[PDB]
Amino acid sequence: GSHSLRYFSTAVSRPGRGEPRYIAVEYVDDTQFLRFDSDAAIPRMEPREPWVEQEGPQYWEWTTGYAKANAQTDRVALRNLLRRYNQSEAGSHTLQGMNGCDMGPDGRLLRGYHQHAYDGKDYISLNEDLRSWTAADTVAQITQRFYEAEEYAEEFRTYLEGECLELLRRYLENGKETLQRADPPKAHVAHHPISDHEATLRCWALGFYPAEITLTWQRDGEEQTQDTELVETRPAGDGTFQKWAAVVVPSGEEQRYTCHVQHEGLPQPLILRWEQ
Amino acid sequence: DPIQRTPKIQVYSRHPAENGKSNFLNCYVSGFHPSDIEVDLLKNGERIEKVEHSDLSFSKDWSFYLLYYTEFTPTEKDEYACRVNHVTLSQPKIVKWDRDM
Amino acid sequence: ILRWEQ
Amino acid sequence: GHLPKPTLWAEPGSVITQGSPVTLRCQGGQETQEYRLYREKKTALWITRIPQELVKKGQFPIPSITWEHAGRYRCYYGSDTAGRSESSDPLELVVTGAYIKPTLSAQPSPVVNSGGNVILQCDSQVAFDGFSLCKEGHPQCLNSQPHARGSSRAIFSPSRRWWYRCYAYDSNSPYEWSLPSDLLELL
Repeated sequence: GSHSLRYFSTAVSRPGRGEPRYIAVEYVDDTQFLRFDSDAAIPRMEPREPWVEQEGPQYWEWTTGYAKANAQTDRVALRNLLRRYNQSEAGSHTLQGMNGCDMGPDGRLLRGYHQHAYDGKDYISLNEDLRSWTAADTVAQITQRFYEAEEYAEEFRTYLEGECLELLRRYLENGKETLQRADPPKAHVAHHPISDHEATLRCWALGFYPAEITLTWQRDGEEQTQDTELVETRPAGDGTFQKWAAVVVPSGEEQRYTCHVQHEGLPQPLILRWEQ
Repeated sequence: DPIQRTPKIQVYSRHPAENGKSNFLNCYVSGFHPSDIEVDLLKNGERIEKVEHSDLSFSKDWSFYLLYYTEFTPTEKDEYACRVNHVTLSQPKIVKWDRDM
Repeated sequence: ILRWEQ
Repeated sequence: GHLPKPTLWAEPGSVITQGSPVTLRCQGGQETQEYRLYREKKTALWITRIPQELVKKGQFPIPSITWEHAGRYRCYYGSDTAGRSESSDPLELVVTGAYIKPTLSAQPSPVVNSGGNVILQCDSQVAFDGFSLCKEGHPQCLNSQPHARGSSRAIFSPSRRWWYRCYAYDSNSPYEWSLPSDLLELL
């Protein structure tokens, strides 16, 4: 169905060891198609996916310098932002940033993403109107005034309006065998006896793309949400993910409980029972 | 206001572990901050030299996550582990590979 | 071009 | 088939650091009763490693300790098809350390009439969920939530003043607590 195009940024300063570290990546949907690494040899924009390795040289230079300018801007922003609130230069600080757009099946824009954060906080973010931006700390509204002066919300509004649909459409067309796929999970139920007349059930959903998925245990149709245990979605390394959801059951009631899987790659949600 | 966060550790193979079949071992470290993180993979406790990682990236909460992975062939005698250490974490943490699926 | 701008 | 019940305790204390041996003992039920121990959520593997000679005496020695030993434990006897006792699992076996030192933050002077209820403060720069106050270390400790939503903060005997300890942990791993704080007790 819908798809997304997002670019991150991260910069972490190293005191006394030389210039700050900078790394940034570009994800289309859940898969990163490019990388930029400052401290690695021959720094440039390196394609992370075969389908993007056939692009022309002007595009690769476009992405290399496109990443270089953002790198320097975030670097000096880390510099002058260090001294702004009360810190000696011996500290290691980090800044993060995010942008992108979301396209639907119709080919239009849903909601744009322009957000920036410093050292695990929120700094600035665009609104749903993509004109006024919300700030957080006392440092954030003065750069809010600078972004008001530049009127940047409309310019980046256009770049996320017409252009990122062309980038995302190009990637989806080149990566249709990857970007357009929907991988249904491989799911089963595991039974580990915990004690006498007590056990635990795990619901395993393996190898699914995208990462969005829902696992819900139910006894007799009623959800266990207070009693259920979830873990974060974890990558399998090829782009497929994994998740499990366990519930503690009294032994002998084993059959009352069923796991329910909801995923995009599935025609309809699934129900699973322990096989005995 | 330096904040901090703490890494979340999961040790899992790609495919269901079956003795005598090529499979990668994965240690997925997430939920941590700042960016600098020291994580390791151990075969029977000793350092395994060849490792790779996913490109450094963060989630919607501005928390970094990495994935270290190393090819191997599973066998019942060899125990595997992951060894993580962070600024928040004091004594180096070790978690053992466990048979699940 | 440089996008974003800071 | 009169229903008995056992009693569980850790020797000594309810709170143990890493590498520190602590014995888990449950008593009956005369001697030698056949005890059985288990851990909730993840199964405790070493329960089979303890010799049944000691298991029938309770007293699970646990030479040294690791972070994996942390969890809830319950002891029952009789198994099935003959008789069984209802198990009691009040104790939570906790391992401390492996995390950052939580910061102690105080209101006015630590020495007052002591009939002022109790008010302390325990902060941390890291973001953790629960904070633990250990007075004695019957009375042992008490668990508490954060005060503010975003930030990690928690606000909280004229003859003999007890000890003082604070800890911090992520709620998803309640039995792994940070390293013992600075000593606000009498010393």
